[PDB]
Amino acid sequence: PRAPRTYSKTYSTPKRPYESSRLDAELKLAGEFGLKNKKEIYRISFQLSKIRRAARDLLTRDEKDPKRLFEGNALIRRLVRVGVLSEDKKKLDYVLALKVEDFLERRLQTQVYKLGLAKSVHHARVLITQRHIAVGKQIVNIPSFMVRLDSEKHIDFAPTSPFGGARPGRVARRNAARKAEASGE
Amino acid sequence: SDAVTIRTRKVISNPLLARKQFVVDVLHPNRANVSKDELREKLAEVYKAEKDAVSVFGFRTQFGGGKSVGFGLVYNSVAEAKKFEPTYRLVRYGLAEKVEKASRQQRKQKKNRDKKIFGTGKRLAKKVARRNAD
Amino acid sequence: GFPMKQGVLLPTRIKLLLTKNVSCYRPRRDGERKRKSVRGAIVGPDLAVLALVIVKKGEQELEGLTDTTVPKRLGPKRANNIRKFFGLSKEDDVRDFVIRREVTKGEKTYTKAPKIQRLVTPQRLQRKRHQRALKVRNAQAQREAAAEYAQLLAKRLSERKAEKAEI
Amino acid sequence: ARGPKKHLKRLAAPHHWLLDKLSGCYAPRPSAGPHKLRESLPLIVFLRNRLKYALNGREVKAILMQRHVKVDGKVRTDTTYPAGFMDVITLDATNENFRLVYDVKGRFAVHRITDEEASYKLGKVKKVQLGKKGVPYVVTHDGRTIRYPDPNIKVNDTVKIDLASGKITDFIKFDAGKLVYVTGGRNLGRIGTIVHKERHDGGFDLVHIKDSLDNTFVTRLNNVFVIGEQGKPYISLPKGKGIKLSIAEERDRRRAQQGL
RNA sequence: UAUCUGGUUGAUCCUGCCAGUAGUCAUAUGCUUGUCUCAAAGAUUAAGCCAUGCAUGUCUAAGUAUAAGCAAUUUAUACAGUGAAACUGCGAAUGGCUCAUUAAAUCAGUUAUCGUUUAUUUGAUAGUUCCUUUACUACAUGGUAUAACUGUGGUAAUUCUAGA
RNA sequence: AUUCAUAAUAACUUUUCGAAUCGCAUGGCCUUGUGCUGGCGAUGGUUCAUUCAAAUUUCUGCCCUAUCAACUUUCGAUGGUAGGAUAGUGGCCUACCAUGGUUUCAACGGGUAACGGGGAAUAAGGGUUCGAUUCCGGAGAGGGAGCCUGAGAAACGGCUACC
Ligand SMILES: [Mg+2]
Ligand SMILES: [Mg+2]
Ligand SMILES: [Mg+2]
Ligand SMILES: [Mg+2]
Ligand SMILES: [Mg+2]
Ligand SMILES: [Mg+2]
Ligand SMILES: [Mg+2]
Ligand SMILES: [Mg+2]
Ligand SMILES: [Mg+2]
Ligand SMILES: [Mg+2]
Ligand SMILES: [Mg+2]
Ligand SMILES: [Mg+2]
Ligand SMILES: [Mg+2]
Ligand SMILES: [Mg+2]
Ligand SMILES: [Mg+2]
Ligand SMILES: [Mg+2]
Ligand SMILES: [Mg+2]
Ligand SMILES: [Mg+2]
Ligand SMILES: [Mg+2]
Ligand SMILES: [Mg+2]
Ligand SMILES: [Mg+2]
Ligand SMILES: [Mg+2]
Repeated sequence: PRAPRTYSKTYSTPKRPYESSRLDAELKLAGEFGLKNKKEIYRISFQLSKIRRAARDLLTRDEKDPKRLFEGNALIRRLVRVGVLSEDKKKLDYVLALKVEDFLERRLQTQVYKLGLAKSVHHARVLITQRHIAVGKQIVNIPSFMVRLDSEKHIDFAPTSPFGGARPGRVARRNAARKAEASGE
Repeated sequence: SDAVTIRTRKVISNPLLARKQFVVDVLHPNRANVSKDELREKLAEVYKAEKDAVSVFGFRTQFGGGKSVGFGLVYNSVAEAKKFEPTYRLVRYGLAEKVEKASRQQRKQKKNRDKKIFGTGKRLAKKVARRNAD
Repeated sequence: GFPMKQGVLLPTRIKLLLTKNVSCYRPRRDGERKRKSVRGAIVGPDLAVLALVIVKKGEQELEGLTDTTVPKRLGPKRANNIRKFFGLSKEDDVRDFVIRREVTKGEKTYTKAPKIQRLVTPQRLQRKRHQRALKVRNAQAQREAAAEYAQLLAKRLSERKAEKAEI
Repeated sequence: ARGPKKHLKRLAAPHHWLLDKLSGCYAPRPSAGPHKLRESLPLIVFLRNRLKYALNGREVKAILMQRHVKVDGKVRTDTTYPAGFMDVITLDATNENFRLVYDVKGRFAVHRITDEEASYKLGKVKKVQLGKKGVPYVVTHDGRTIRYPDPNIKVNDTVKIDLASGKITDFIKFDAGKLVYVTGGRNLGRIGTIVHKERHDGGFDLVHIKDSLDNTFVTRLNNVFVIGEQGKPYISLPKGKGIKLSIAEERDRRRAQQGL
């Protein structure tokens, strides 16, 4: 006896398991964005499915419907806040047209790579997982973080990272110790 | 030195429990989990009462390090601290002693054994001794 | 070991539903009854011990029955019980006659005595006068509240009769 | 079954207490008292969850046992005491006075009053009847039995109770145009004036109420509580005054006063 | 997230199912298993059977203290502190478990009690107590009868109890 | 809406209640008697309200089955009168009386690997399947029945009996 904790699945798997077109398009997304799974693509497609469904029944409602206005503005605000939907094209007809590439563009792994700072998406991910990037003053080690368009200018190297300062790194320290051992004092 | 810069937010005076209560957020860069003792002393000077009458608890440190957030209580004197603080926190501060009591199972078993005796039972012991002796 | 029960005019053992306020049974819950086996009242070879009470003394003094006397464990506790125990009067001071027992702990011989129950005290009389005065003053407050309501009804009646009779 | 229930499972408590889903299997079960269970606010919920003076029930009991809190001028050491609508809560320490009035979201609000306001409450007349010895009396919404009421007082009227002496100071009838407060249903917390009252003999009289901005709503008479004349309430209303903003305009003022 | 593909023929188009396909807070099982958070879990078959231990007791300034209890106590030679036991009072009808019964039955929403009971809470409430008053009974306060306890026991054994 | 609230009269009763209780402080007064008054609480108690309820109760709604078409009515089925019983209504029971009551708009019976609901899974829409199980209601404590104490149990970490 206690209130159940709520949980949800964040992905769906596709309908036909083996479509060469979908398999190629998914692998191209994984390669271009440095993803680990097809589940990473599936999770985005699942998020589009919920967003597109919500926008869909809102558009079924006529204009100036209080619910269509209120919820449609909140959905537009959130997607504009996260950068998936442009600052213009602020409409439900335009949130209906959003793609998986729009969401993958806003991952921290992509943004760490595109703001210099990583020289690769795979480099960006390992730097992220290894606690080298702080989105603000907060270290973020999740590559799917959804930078929200106000944090872009705050993304930088973690202050407690050897790429940020205050420590030259564990392996560099051991190697410098060996050199001191061989050389002297 | 390393800029501990303790500060207290959401300060509320609670005359009902003769204390002040607040959140304690602690900036400790290049440091980890400063302490409860030195937080208590520093809160003792900033609120100028005593170390004894200052209680701190909570203090989860932020992911990535360099900051911890907890809760603080400053009482208006030691005696009301000992009146309202929980026993476990007073034992944490050395202000009390962890009372010597038996295990929970041992107490329950002793209670269920003493349910079988009616009265003081020394009459039962006397009769049992005499019956076995003679 | 089954005890005899008075009123069972039988020499054998019988089960009975025993209740509150009967022998051979101590109830454990409220209104709880148990069936128990009780030896009958008729004495016979089936027994193991008889309890007997000496109603008339004999010609010889028994070694441990009658030669001895057991000190009374407790003295009186109620005021009039002390009065009839020491035979003083209906009206007297019973505090002087309270049995005080002396307890020694090596050096300190301290005396303890019962608390007299139903003792007439100024606290008791003050409580009596308070309850009486509360009853009288509540009755007066009721009477004055009724009177105030009555004059209010009379004024309202005068208002309504004049308004309806003239308009 | 077999007798009265003593526990209140969390998720079965009144929603307006705003208790968290997790951190507990149970909720404070209000004691028997002046207000109904679902319509009450236990003292532990008020002292701990709303006023934050206590971190847990043990501190709530510690506060109450020193006789700081008082509901309608009496100490009420009970932890689950069922304080309700228009109850006056006094804390002699902090010199604070509260009246339990719902905000416009149908929840008891932390509403502060002065000492002069805390000197009295209002009661809705639940019944008028002759008692023994033919003595008339009224029964209010908080269970108060008040002897010798004014004869003009009927059911659904409101009385002003001295709260030092259990005495009526004055009263308000139930008529169109009088300010009322919604104490139940889905319009709970709204304030407006009676437009008219439709009878429905045999069941459920209804009341038509419009607020300041001419928004009308219909509520059962059981939920309607008279609180004053046109304007000028006899109680100090909470912030909002029962206007019931829409969510769009609610959001508009959120973004207005959050951006200075 | 309004999608179908394989299989009857020499080939064809149909009917038509078989097969595949995707989910399942949907169970089991196989292989495998590094991290964090969350956390279901003897329902189904057997409301089958259970060793053992625990799960219901509770005392405030404020019912009863002569423990032959400890501290010794605030005039404190009636008591006064703490206080086992045992009376007294309250609780044990809540909780927790399970789903066997049960098909207008349970139950859901909605009614009624002008057809009833209701400890507790809260509010209010009690000058009248005189057999037949021209037969008033301590009210500065009625009475005995019991527990714990003393002591003597019975039974292999029980949360058994007896006699004084 | 009442034979309601309440009040009145004549009586009635194995006569109910109407403080023989407890803590703290111990103020005021005059025929200074250890006299008269006196506070803040505790616990009790009648009755009425209230709160918590409880019991009963109105309408509509439940899966498969006709290889279940008639069912209930002897030992109440359906209604009436009176009584008894109950906390109270009521065939709840009893006496007398009447012959009713349901049903192809599926009665009655049989099955359920049926507790009911809030809900869950899947799903374009409509639907289909599930819900022993965190909340609500109900039932039970091996199976039956019966009862004590209690405001409240037909109680099972209460009792009695049978199996
Ligand atoms: Mg239960
Ligand atoms: Mg097929
Ligand atoms: Mg780790
Ligand atoms: Mg089982
Ligand atoms: Mg289970
Ligand atoms: Mg248990
Ligand atoms: Mg009980
Ligand atoms: Mg459990
Ligand atoms: Mg279980
Ligand atoms: Mg009770
Ligand atoms: Mg008491
Ligand atoms: Mg009849
Ligand atoms: Mg009848
Ligand atoms: Mg079943
Ligand atoms: Mg179900
Ligand atoms: Mg179910
Ligand atoms: Mg089952
Ligand atoms: Mg049961
Ligand atoms: Mg079993
Ligand atoms: Mg039973
Ligand atoms: Mg059991
Ligand atoms: Mg039980």
